[PDB]
Amino acid sequence: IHTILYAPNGQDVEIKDYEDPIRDITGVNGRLHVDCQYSQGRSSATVQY
Amino acid sequence: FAASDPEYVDTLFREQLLEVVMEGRELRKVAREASNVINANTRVGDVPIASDEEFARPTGQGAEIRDDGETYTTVAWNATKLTEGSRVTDEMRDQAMVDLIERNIQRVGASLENGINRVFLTELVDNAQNNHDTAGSNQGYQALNSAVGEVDKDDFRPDTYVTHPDYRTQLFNDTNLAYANRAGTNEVLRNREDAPIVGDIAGLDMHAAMSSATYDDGTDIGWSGGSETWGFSSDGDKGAVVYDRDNIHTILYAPNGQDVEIKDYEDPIRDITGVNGRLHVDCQYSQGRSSATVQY
Amino acid sequence: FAASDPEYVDTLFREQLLEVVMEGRELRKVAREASNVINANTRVGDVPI
Amino acid sequence: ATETQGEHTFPVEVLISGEELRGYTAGEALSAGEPVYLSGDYEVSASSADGGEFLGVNLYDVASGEPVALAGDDCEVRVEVSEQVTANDEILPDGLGTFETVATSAASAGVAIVQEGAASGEVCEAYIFAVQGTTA
Amino acid sequence: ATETQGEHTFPVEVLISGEELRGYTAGEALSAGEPVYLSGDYEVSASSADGGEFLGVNLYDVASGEPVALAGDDCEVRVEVSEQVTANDEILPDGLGTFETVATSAASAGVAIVQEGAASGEVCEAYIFAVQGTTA
Ligand SMILES: [K+]
Ligand SMILES: [Mg+2]
Ligand SMILES: [Mg+2]
Ligand SMILES: [Mg+2]
Ligand SMILES: [Mg+2]
Ligand SMILES: [Mg+2]
Ligand SMILES: [Mg+2]
Ligand SMILES: [Mg+2]
Ligand SMILES: [Mg+2]
Repeated sequence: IHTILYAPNGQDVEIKDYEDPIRDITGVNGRLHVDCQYSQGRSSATVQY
Repeated sequence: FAASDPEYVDTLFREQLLEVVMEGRELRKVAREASNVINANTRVGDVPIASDEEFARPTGQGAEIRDDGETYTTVAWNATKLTEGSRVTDEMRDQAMVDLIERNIQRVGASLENGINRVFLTELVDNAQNNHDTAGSNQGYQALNSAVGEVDKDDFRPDTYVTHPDYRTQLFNDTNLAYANRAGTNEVLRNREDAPIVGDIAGLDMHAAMSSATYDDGTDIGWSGGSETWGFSSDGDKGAVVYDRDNIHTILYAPNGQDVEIKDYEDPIRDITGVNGRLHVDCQYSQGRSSATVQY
Repeated sequence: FAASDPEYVDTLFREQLLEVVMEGRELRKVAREASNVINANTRVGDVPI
Repeated sequence: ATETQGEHTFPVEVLISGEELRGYTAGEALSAGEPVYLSGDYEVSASSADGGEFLGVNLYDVASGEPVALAGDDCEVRVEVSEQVTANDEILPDGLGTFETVATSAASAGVAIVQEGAASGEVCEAYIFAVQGTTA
Repeated sequence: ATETQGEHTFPVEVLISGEELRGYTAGEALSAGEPVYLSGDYEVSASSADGGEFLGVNLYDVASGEPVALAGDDCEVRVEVSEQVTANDEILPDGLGTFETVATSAASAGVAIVQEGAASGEVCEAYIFAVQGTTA
């Protein structure tokens, strides 16, 4: 099972801080691109009630 | 069968995407060679113009040397800001095989240069004091000859011709002129090395071959239009300008440095990178009687 | 709109293909441990009973 | 919208200027330059005619259920028109993935203003100034 | 406007997105998420019903005479409603510190578009797109 992480500016979660000097606000924002995918779905079993 | 690329074309490898992006239609960049370039300190200004030269006076011995001093006037420049931008997402900037920022820097640069060329060509065509009307006859060489004739008749030395694609079809219809520098002098010096030495025509040492699209007909977005029709297809179309390149001035203003300014921005709220370009440009004849247009 | 992935997914870049090929089903290999192994001198031979 | 340059077709850049770029989910398949309205909670679908259905223009092609970006008001945009538009014409969605003039629609006010005129089926340059929703 | 997480009630963050944040003076005591209009020179009071009285929404609690931050048009906001709103409903001030639909009000055009629907007394998510002053 593969967790696929895409980051434009690095490896992982990008946290960008911005300063608005017109309003005196600091922004903190974060981004990641994520998918998840099996290479072999036969390598897993769900347990069902 | 076995294992071949037609089966696994997306499975075991990717089709190549070439790291080089091939160009669109490129319009002919001439203005920097085809005019005198002024790096202005100010967006608005004026260039001093001197009075025409006269002749010294037959004078007696011990007689007063008389005054005919240089009298002066001026032509104004008012440099218009030409701008182009491009935006790219961070995801797009990262994923591209091509350097997308470098390309956008090229596109912006190219688009600004086309702007300079538009300003130049519009000024050159609109404000030429002389004109050879062909009246639908003797077009091509007799017209170029007559247009040199008009500049020279008014005691200016033409050294350059700017030409439309249709005029370049009427000129060079003669097999005598086949060895001429039809490509443009700037094209041969930019995009070749071994220039054919013979190629100069009518004592004009520059051919500034220019594009159909370059003149300001006001049909383009944000452009207001010039007085003439750039072409060689209907009565009244200006197909060429014969002139002195030292008597038309391209005035370039930039607040930072001397030439095109590229700025970039990162938007962290939207994850967009922008590239912006700017230059301020005017074009002015110092003497417009140094130039003749060829009219269909 | 500006340049973006969904517009230029197959014109400015290629979708990644992973450098590692992921393995299929591995069958259990036990016969050599699970039996008497004869490294025979001949392709045909007899065992006395 | 698309641009023919010889043998080539190019995508038209929907966004001329502005930063009113906002995230929604596509309620149907949407194409770049298409006008849209809210069909559900943060879910957007293609606008119908005669107003009351406009939030912005779709920035890039999306399938149903995918995250979409829209240009909203205070964006200048490149958009396709179903009729001749001159400068200063107010425009709103035609219901055909394109825009029409307020003058042609049954609506009395628009959502964008034409800055650069265009013929039928061609790209105008317009400024988005309003959103339109359900008034009863 | 307030949010529940177990036994706890939390103050709702009025601003989802936008930068149209502007300084006024309070003409009266105002609460967060309250719709407001100009009552004097750079001075804002809480809106009455039926339109003509909207500049934005108040971003934090102020006493009378204090400096207010206002979210104008171009802001996505969490706002309280007096009735059921669906997405794509136009809303305007109710007169009760809340928003109501254009459909319910005696007015015919709104000031925000509902992006996420809500029941009566709950918090919708809206985009402010218009201002209403006096027209006589
Ligand atoms: K606005
Ligand atoms: Mg004397
Ligand atoms: Mg004199
Ligand atoms: Mg002056
Ligand atoms: Mg003359
Ligand atoms: Mg004539
Ligand atoms: Mg011969
Ligand atoms: Mg045997
Ligand atoms: Mg915004």
